[PDB]
Amino acid sequence: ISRKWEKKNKIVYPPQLPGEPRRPAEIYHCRRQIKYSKDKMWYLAKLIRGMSIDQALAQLEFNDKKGAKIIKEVLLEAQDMAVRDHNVEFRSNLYIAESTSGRGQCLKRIRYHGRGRFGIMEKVYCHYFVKLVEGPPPPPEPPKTAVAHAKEYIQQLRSRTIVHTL
Amino acid sequence: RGHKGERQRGTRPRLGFEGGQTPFYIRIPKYGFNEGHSFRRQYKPLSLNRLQYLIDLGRVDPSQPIDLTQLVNGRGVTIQPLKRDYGVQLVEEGADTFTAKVNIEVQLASELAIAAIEKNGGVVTTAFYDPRSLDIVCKPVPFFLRGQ
Amino acid sequence: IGIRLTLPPPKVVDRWNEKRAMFGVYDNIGILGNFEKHPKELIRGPIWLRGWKGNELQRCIRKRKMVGSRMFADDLHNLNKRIRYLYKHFNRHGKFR
Amino acid sequence: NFKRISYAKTKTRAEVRGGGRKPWPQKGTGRARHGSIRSPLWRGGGVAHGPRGPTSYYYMLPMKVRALGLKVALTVKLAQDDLHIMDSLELPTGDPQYLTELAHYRRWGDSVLLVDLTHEEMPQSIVEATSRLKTFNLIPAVGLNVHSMLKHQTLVLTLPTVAFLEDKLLWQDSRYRPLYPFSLPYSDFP
Amino acid sequence: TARGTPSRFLASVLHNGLGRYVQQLQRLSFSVSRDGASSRGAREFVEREVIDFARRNPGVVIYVNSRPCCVPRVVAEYLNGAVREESIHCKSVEEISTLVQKLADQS
Amino acid sequence: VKKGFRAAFRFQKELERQRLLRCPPPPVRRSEKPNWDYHAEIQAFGHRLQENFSLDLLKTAFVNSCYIKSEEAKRQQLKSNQELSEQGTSFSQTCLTQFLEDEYPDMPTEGIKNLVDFLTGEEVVCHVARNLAVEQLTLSEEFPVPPAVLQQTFFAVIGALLQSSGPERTALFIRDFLITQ
Amino acid sequence: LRNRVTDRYFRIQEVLKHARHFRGRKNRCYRLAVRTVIRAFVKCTKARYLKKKNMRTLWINRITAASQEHGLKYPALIGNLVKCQVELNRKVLADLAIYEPKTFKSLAALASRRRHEGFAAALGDGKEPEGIFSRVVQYH
Amino acid sequence: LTYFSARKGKRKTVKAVIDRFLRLHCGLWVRRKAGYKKKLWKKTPARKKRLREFVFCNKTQSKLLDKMTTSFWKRRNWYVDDPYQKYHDRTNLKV
RNA sequence: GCUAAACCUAGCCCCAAACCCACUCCACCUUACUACCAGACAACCUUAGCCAAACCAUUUACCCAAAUAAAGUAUAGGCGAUAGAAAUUGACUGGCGCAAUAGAUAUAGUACCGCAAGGGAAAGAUGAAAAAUUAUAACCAAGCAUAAUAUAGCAAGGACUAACCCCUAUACCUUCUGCAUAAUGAAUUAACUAGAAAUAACUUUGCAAGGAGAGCCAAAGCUAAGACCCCCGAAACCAGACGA
RNA sequence: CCGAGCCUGGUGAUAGCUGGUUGUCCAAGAUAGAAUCUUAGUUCAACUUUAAAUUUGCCCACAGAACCAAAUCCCCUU
RNA sequence: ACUGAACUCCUCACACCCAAUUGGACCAAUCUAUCACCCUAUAGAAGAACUAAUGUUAGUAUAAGUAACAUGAAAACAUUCU
RNA sequence: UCUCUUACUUUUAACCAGUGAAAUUGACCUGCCCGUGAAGAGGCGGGCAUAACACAGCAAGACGAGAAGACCCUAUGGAGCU
Ligand SMILES: C[NH+](C)c1cc(NC(=O)CNC(C)(C)C)c(O)c2c1C[C@H]1C[C@H]3[C@H]([NH+](C)C)C(O)=C(C(N)=O)C(=O)[C@@]3(O)C(O)=C1C2=O
Ligand SMILES: [Mg+2]
Ligand SMILES: [Mg+2]
Ligand SMILES: [Mg+2]
Ligand SMILES: [Mg+2]
Ligand SMILES: [Mg+2]
Ligand SMILES: [Mg+2]
Ligand SMILES: [Mg+2]
Ligand SMILES: [Mg+2]
Ligand SMILES: [Mg+2]
Ligand SMILES: [Mg+2]
Ligand SMILES: [Mg+2]
Ligand SMILES: [Mg+2]
Ligand SMILES: [Mg+2]
Ligand SMILES: [Mg+2]
Ligand SMILES: [Mg+2]
Ligand SMILES: [Mg+2]
Ligand SMILES: [Mg+2]
Ligand SMILES: [Mg+2]
Ligand SMILES: [Mg+2]
Ligand SMILES: [Mg+2]
Ligand SMILES: [Mg+2]
Ligand SMILES: [Mg+2]
Ligand SMILES: [Mg+2]
Ligand SMILES: [Mg+2]
Ligand SMILES: [Mg+2]
Ligand SMILES: [Mg+2]
Ligand SMILES: [Mg+2]
Ligand SMILES: [Mg+2]
Ligand SMILES: [Mg+2]
Ligand SMILES: [Mg+2]
Ligand SMILES: [Mg+2]
Ligand SMILES: [Mg+2]
Ligand SMILES: [Mg+2]
Ligand SMILES: [Mg+2]
Ligand SMILES: [Mg+2]
Ligand SMILES: [Mg+2]
Ligand SMILES: [Mg+2]
Ligand SMILES: [Mg+2]
Ligand SMILES: [Mg+2]
Ligand SMILES: [Mg+2]
Ligand SMILES: [Mg+2]
Ligand SMILES: [Mg+2]
Ligand SMILES: [Mg+2]
Ligand SMILES: [Mg+2]
Ligand SMILES: [Mg+2]
Ligand SMILES: [Mg+2]
Ligand SMILES: [Mg+2]
Repeated sequence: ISRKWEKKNKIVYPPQLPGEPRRPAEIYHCRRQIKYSKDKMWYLAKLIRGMSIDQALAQLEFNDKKGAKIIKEVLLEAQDMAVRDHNVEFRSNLYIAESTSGRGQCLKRIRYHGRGRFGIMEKVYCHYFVKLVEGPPPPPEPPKTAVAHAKEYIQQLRSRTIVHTL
Repeated sequence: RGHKGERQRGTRPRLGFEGGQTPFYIRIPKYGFNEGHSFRRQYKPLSLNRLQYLIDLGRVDPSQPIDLTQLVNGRGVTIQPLKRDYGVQLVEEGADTFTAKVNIEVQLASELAIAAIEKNGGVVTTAFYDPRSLDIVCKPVPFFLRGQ
Repeated sequence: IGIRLTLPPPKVVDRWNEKRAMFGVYDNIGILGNFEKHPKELIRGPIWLRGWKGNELQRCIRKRKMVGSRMFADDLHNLNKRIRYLYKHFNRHGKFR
Repeated sequence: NFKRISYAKTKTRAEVRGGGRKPWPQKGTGRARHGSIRSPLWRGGGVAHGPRGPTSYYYMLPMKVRALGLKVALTVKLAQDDLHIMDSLELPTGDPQYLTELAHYRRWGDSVLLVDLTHEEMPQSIVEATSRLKTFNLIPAVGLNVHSMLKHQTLVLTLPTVAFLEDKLLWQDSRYRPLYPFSLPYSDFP
Repeated sequence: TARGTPSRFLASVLHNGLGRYVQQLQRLSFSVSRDGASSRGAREFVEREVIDFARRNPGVVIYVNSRPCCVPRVVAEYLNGAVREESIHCKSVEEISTLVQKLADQS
Repeated sequence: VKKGFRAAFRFQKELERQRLLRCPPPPVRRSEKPNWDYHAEIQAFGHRLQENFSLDLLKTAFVNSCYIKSEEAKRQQLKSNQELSEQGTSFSQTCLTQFLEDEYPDMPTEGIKNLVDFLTGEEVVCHVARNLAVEQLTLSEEFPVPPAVLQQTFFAVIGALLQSSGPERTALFIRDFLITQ
Repeated sequence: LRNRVTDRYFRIQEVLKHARHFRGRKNRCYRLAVRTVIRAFVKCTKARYLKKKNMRTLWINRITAASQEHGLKYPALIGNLVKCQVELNRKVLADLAIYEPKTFKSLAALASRRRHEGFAAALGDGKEPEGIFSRVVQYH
Repeated sequence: LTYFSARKGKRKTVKAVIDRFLRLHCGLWVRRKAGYKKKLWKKTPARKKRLREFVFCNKTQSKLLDKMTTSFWKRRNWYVDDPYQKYHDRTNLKV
């Protein structure tokens, strides 16, 4: 196996000069060997991606999936170690930077088909990974305006070179 | 190896098989060319040119009676009693430049080989050597190591 | 992935062992010792392979003759089957007849 | 290569255990046809063209060629200043450090092949030095060989050895065709 | 392949040859072994050709480092910050001459 | 486990290469890089520019006030490029002002001042200096060499070549390296 | 298992590095990559001939455009320049069409004059003087 | 044929070839004509003499018989009164 | 960054040498592993067939008492395929082996399958200390995730300022007269998995009317070496056991 | 899975039949026929390949090749 | 008249486009001999190289989060009801 | 049964939650017409069409999947029976 996500919450950074930006806090948490499919954890983790911690906890509190309950427990644990061990001031000043799911170690079990046949079943296990970053949830990327589409077109009508000449 | 068939599969028929035509080595008729080959006697030729060359290079002593032992020790003839060699035959080649008196004992000798030894003034005699005795005379030391 | 992730343990060799240092000695024992021994009598190995080469069929025929009597049963059977297979292969199969 | 006996042997399909039965019917299943699970295609199966038995690599060069190689090796040592004729191999102490300092002062190689005439009559002094030295190897003359002379940078021969080698290596040039092996008497051969 | 590799336009380093030609090769580093059969042509190059090459190119500094090595090599450094590492493993002295002259002529 | 050493060694050199393109090492001065001999580098500088520099004057065209003070601090735990730098800079202004005002006689003075201030500017002088091995021979405190320090060092070599060869050969150098820009 | 291959990785990467810009499983799976990399290298080898042909076609198209801007046709310009003993090729003729239009107008005028002199000679049919631009400098 | 026997690991002769053909030491093979003792009352005397001749073999047939016999049958044989002693060698043979 | 990936040691192979193994107690041929009752029974018979003979029907090498040589000779034989003498001769403690898909099937004849005879596996990896579980280990297959997608087409190539657009281009292997073929095979990754030797010839040494360390060849030969002959697959046939 | 059980062994049965047959690079190279329980194959020839020795090889001109069309054979020059 | 090839010319370089088969020049790794010592050399060896056998074993995909599977109701969780 | 089919219930179904197979799969960025071609084309030529992407339904095609055609022919391949 590989367990590198839990060693990330142990990087000590050099002390900061008094004229630099404050450097937001990063908190890495994860739960391993969850009796769930990674392909359903994906939808839960893509839903809570980029959200505030409180907004994420609301959506997970009212979602209907077993994975939503597990990810709520993991998010609450991560918030607790954020303001317990990584010196985050306000427990609401956090957002979900990264939220993904990985395959776990699974088990193979026979599934008796008819005739004399068999299928091999997978007892699926997954991982859930979360990085919390101190700060307000970052402003979403606004949609492209007609002015931005036109400026891109005219840049390209003006970037054209005479091809295959001197 | 090729593409298919007995060639590529490595299963082509034996040597002499011609596809079913009666083969050449079968459709020629039998004739007794080699009927009693293993019992036919063989005599290694010693020419008078060879004998003179051996004498002149000093590999055979002319002042002593020359026999098959002196001709296998001087290494002028190689005799194989197992290949049915029955000794040495003296042949007429080089009778015209033979100048040497010798007491030679062979197993077969031509009239012109005898004559040349006798014009120079020597004696030629032809003796029979049983195959076992021929082995004994050509290689006398391994017999003495058998010690019978 | 089928490659080592680390270097293998180092393979130190003594080129000056007693065995390496005295390889080849007495290999001219006949021509330098009045032909009383032969280097084929210097060879040490199986009793059916001292001073004789052979191919596989010849080697199998030779071992069954010198030591097939004092030979374990399963390994003798296997030798008999091996001689049978090699007879069929060398006498009937191939590209050159 | 002439004294080599390779001992690597694999099992063929016939000699791996089991594998008698046909695993699954030739026809009917959507699988590849197999007659035995010990076929060379199968994990744990026999080896198709592997090493077989103990295998001898024995052959014989002609003895005139082998003696010629001895002569050539002696000639190249003389021609490249790696030959040192000595009166006798007697050392005043019987000390390896003496022998190594001697070779270093005389600018010999890092390896010396010292050759006496007879194993029985070998000076005790050299038999004491050449029993701890690894690169300084003492051999009787009967043991001289091209491989040893090419492994050793230098070759220290004696004068009795020189006469012995000259006699044994020139008899080959003034020698007949055998007529039986030279272990059996002959008139003029020891 | 072109669609599979980088590309560029024809150029020179600092308008080279407009006012004066400047040789773009700065340094040539040569690692050679004293006892290695791979470094035979490199030993022969250091014994017979490197001194005349230095005399013909005074603007190039040639360092020769005789150290235990399996692959002898030539590191060519250029005025524009470029490094070109080429093996001279098991090459004859004529091929090392040709390679070294080619690095002297390239930018 | 497969037998052998060569593929494992090749794989270790491949692993070392990727670790470098992953966590790239900090940029370091060529002087610390191994194969380096300062006197030979100075002589080769002069010879590849094809000018007969005086070596002591060149060596002082590469010694900045920051090296002096930093090596004094390292001594706690000689002559700068300033005089040569100001001579080189002043000749650069005068020589390029003359070149541009005899080539382009109808240009106003403001236009020739601004052209002289582009060819004697931080970007051009730093580009020319870096591509002619002036950074590699510049003795300073910080690396990469700050652009003002590089400009000072470059015009100090024009000051040196002025003092060593004369206002015609230096003027040909200015032409060949600042007009070409 | 004596003598196994220990460098197969480097063999697979020697093939695979030329596939990393392909799409799908053929950019990483060797059994499909090789089939597509041989094809990318054959296409490269034949695209040399195709590059030469297409570049000549482009030059002819641009020369046709510029000649029609001067009221001339491409066969007229090319043939009458050869008759004027001007051996400029189509690459530089397209280049002059793009970057030196006054030179190209001069060349189109020269070809127009050569064509008019050819027409005058054909109608005259006798022994009028050859025509000033229709004279041929001879080399021995 | 048998390229390696099972008792001595050696090549075997085809005794059919031995009972039908004669090898001269020069490398030539001699045979009788097929049908030389058959239906002679229908054969004319010229044809009968043609059948009574001892004839040589092809290059192909010679190589085939040399492969079907072992090296014992190619040795030189110094028989007492061999009628083929003259033919055991070639004279004045160019290429 | 998940799944993973790496790893040297269990042990094994071929030889040499050497003559191998059976009473703690108790139980065990009955339905073995059962303290304890009127019986008695008793061992010895040429293998055959596949296969080769291009079918097949006589026939078709199978250690039998140290090497070699005589000799693939005499002999035998649908005188075919093939088979094949004798007299006589004189004869220890290593590894250019394997290292977990290898080497024993073996961690074990266990699990598991079969009424039974019988068939028959898989796999393990820290460190000096785990009475140091420590975070500096990470980098590498396919598969995924980080990070869905944008006219058009064997998915590339020529290019290009520009990922696409433009132009050009009928996957591969086998098989065949001829395959883009809508003929075969292939999801993909990792490992495993297929050319064995004679007769001669030729080349290069040695010696040379002789060559070879007995035997054999020799009207320039003889001695030595080098260099050439695959893998999987039936339906069957026969022998002996095990099953109502 | 009984037109003759199953298991082990002989057994690596045999297969003129299908399938498969693993690094790089250069070079020469396309098949008149005859036998054959043979025509799904083989053997000989032809063609092809390599290495040696020697002298002609292709193209071709007059003259020339039977009585009851186009062309060829032969063939010195070249 | 022009366009139009790998034909021909031009600048430079040339052993560098047939199946089966046949000739040659090189050669990855490994082991051994002697070297060499950030990975090589000269030779000797050999289980010496896989995009294909409905190949063998192991991993993971696609089909696919598809087919399919499951617990009578309320309640104090005592019980009761269908 | 049909003319001639309709209505309702239950199963299935679809949506939500949990669990989670199988055959198949060279790679696919996987359109229509006519023509062509190993003779029946998504992929070749000429034309036309064409932002992207789920869910449900259907069975005309992918000479769709399965089963190395059961028919016919061959093999100096088997076997049963007379
Ligand atoms: C489908 N039916 C009508 C059938 C047809 C044929 N062929 C014909 O009549 C001829 N048709 C042609 C001319 C080829 C178009 C058939 O040839 C067959 C059969 C039936 C099969 C049944 C097979 C079956 N197995 C394979 C599942 C089975 O259980 C048995 C059995 N007794 O147990 C069989 O009999 C069976 O194997 C069999 O023999 C069949 C046919 O032969
Ligand atoms: Mg059941
Ligand atoms: Mg095939
Ligand atoms: Mg065929
Ligand atoms: Mg078996
Ligand atoms: Mg299938
Ligand atoms: Mg089978
Ligand atoms: Mg195995
Ligand atoms: Mg048969
Ligand atoms: Mg057959
Ligand atoms: Mg006997
Ligand atoms: Mg195992
Ligand atoms: Mg196993
Ligand atoms: Mg990957
Ligand atoms: Mg297109
Ligand atoms: Mg292939
Ligand atoms: Mg067909
Ligand atoms: Mg078709
Ligand atoms: Mg197809
Ligand atoms: Mg087809
Ligand atoms: Mg089909
Ligand atoms: Mg087919
Ligand atoms: Mg693979
Ligand atoms: Mg039968
Ligand atoms: Mg019953
Ligand atoms: Mg049954
Ligand atoms: Mg077979
Ligand atoms: Mg060719
Ligand atoms: Mg017949
Ligand atoms: Mg036939
Ligand atoms: Mg056939
Ligand atoms: Mg053209
Ligand atoms: Mg292999
Ligand atoms: Mg496969
Ligand atoms: Mg579906
Ligand atoms: Mg359902
Ligand atoms: Mg569901
Ligand atoms: Mg399929
Ligand atoms: Mg086509
Ligand atoms: Mg169509
Ligand atoms: Mg299609
Ligand atoms: Mg649908
Ligand atoms: Mg179908
Ligand atoms: Mg079929
Ligand atoms: Mg069938
Ligand atoms: Mg037939
Ligand atoms: Mg039959
Ligand atoms: Mg049969």
